[PDB]
Amino acid sequence: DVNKVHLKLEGVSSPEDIKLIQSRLESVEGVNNVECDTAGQTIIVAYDPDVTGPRLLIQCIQDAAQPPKYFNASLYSPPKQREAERHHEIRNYRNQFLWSCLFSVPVFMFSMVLPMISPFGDWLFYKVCNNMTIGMLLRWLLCSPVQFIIGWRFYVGAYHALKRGYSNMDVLVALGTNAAYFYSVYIVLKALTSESFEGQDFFETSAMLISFILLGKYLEVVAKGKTSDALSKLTELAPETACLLTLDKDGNAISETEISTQLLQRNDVIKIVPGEKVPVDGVVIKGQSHVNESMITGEARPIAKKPGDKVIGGTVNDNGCIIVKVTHVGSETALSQIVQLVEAAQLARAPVQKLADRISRFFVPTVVVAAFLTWLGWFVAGQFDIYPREWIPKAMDSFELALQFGISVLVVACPCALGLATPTAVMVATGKGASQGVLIKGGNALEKAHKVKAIIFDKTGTLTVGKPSVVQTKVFSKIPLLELCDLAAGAEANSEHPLSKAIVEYTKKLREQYGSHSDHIMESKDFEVHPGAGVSANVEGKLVLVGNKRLMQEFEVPISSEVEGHMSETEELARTCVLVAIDRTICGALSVSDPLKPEAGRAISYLSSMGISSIMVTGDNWATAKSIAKEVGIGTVFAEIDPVGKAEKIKDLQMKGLTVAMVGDGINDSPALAAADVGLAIGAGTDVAIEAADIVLMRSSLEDVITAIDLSRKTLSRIRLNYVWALGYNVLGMPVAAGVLFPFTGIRLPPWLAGACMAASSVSVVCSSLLLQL
Ligand SMILES: [Mg+2]
Repeated sequence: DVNKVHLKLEGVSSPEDIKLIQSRLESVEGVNNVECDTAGQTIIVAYDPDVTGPRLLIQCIQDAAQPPKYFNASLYSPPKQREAERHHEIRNYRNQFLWSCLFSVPVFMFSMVLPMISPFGDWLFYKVCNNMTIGMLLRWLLCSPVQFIIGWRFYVGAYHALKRGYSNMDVLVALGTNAAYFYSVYIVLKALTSESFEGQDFFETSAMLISFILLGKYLEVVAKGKTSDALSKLTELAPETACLLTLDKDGNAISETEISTQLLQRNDVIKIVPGEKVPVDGVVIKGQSHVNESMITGEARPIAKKPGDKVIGGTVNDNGCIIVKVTHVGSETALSQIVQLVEAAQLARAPVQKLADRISRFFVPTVVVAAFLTWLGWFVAGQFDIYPREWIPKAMDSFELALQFGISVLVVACPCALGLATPTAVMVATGKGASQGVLIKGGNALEKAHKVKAIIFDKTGTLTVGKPSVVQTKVFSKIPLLELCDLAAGAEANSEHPLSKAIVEYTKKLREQYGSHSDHIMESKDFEVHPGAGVSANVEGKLVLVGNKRLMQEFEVPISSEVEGHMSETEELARTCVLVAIDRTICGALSVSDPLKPEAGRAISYLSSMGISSIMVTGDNWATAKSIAKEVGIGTVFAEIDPVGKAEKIKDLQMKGLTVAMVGDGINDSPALAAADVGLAIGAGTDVAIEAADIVLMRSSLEDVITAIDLSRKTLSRIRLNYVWALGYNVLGMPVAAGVLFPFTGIRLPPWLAGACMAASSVSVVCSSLLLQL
């Protein structure tokens, strides 16, 4: 913005308006450079960042607004265009595969079914000049579009492997169509020239290979996962407008209008009405209010801000309008750092080299050498005349038979199920995971999650807490349990702290635990709110004392044994983990804190059983992090870690190998969630964490992590087996294609049971969805 702006005119289609805008901009001094892109109806304005402001430029643009349109100038790009791009890709691949089927299925049918079928089987035998048949010509004409027109991708892939020294899936593995087609053309031409030549064409294999490879590409695009990602959520987290605050106070006149935050500059002021999301980072001039800092800290404790403190863009205040002088804006904001980390992580994942490409790299030389060896062997055997002469078919020589047995190896040795292996395991894995409640967006997660050795958990909503709540209550004030809850609710009647509200819901839970919520309470008078001490309030004229020993002494309440037993670590000194909550008399207290685990302990134990270690990287107090690490069992723990520090930890672990996986809950985790090998998000968390991860967990459960890892392990199994079965019949029929059978048996090669092993291979590439991981 302040550095360079792409002012795209809206509703402008004539160069005269652009020229008027150019003249108006040149009439204003301060812009370093004006790039005049006449073609495109857009203009680039570059100038020194952190001076003046785009508001003057926008006003100058708006001064030229004339009918029939309104001349708006701001950077227009099509947002969430990757969804439409994914639809375009899906339509393109589906229609191309459908066209390949429309040309291949007739070839296969006319080749294999009609010859055996009832009277319409001699229609594709009616001879032409010499021994050219109607069937051969029709198969040629139908298959020719498939080999060439739809094969442009394959030929350009082969030409892209010109001298680079590699054999991808678009090399002879898929170009065996090129050999089969040319051999079939040779057969047809010779039948046109020869007089008996009882032979058959191989047009089936080319069309079938093209169809299966296009199906593999289509299914790969389908199983690639949900449409990339969406960094737009990070920007949506920032406010779109801000209240300009040149209002009354000394050198500030009246302003209250809402101006775009992107248009705000340094040395500006925003007040943020209570209950508003702060636009940009700043330093407060005056004002006391609590903010829900979660972009950096990640927790939900209301941080109190007094005059002279700072503020982080994205949070919401609740205790009044807090005027703030604007600090660093734009690319220097903390949210900007988070965003930049996100796209740096996104444009750093090199796509995994498909095992199909590796095989084809180490399979084409094998096939070519094998075919050449068969050709040489039969050529030698014919030139030295070992095998009987009558073995050769009519009108053929030894060299022709050698060529036949050589090209047979090339035709049979065609993967034709290699591209169908990974897609038709990833799809089934994703479906079964969605059934189990583990939605896995992207197959890349499927292949990279099996080798995960380290996992990194987060604390403020990932492993421990859904929302703060009370645990481990004991009788206090030497009063009945129901009337304990009576005191609790009576004290809560005037306090509205988030911990106090959690006490309200937990008291309601106790009430319904005693059969049902018994009636209601009396109002608490004298809501003094003693600083430091806590809530002191006359409940029906009786003073409840939710607060520490100072509040005990201000009402002259004694001290007892447990008073020094239940805080610090979590349950060591000050009688309640995060609060005090004694009420009027002393007999005990409660244990308001964050929840511990619904299952997390056994999940971590099972993860350690499989060898995957766990590391905790939180952004909370050291004491709580140590407490949780001791409780659940995580050894390594890091506290007060910003998202940048999380990314650095991921980078260090990755540099030590041991492909990592982060389980995230909120804004704090997103940089590491994108920077890890695979991202895990808790469904109960916020939208940005759901978006930034690769394996979102539908139901909030740590056991979903082990389900995902187990699913990835079982899909890395049943995929090497899929590759084995895809190599399978082809590599086992390579000897049959070569000819080692004709010396022993009488059959040379069944024309139908030569290409009709790819169907068996395709059926053998089938996966069952029975996980049962417990
Ligand atoms: Mg958290």
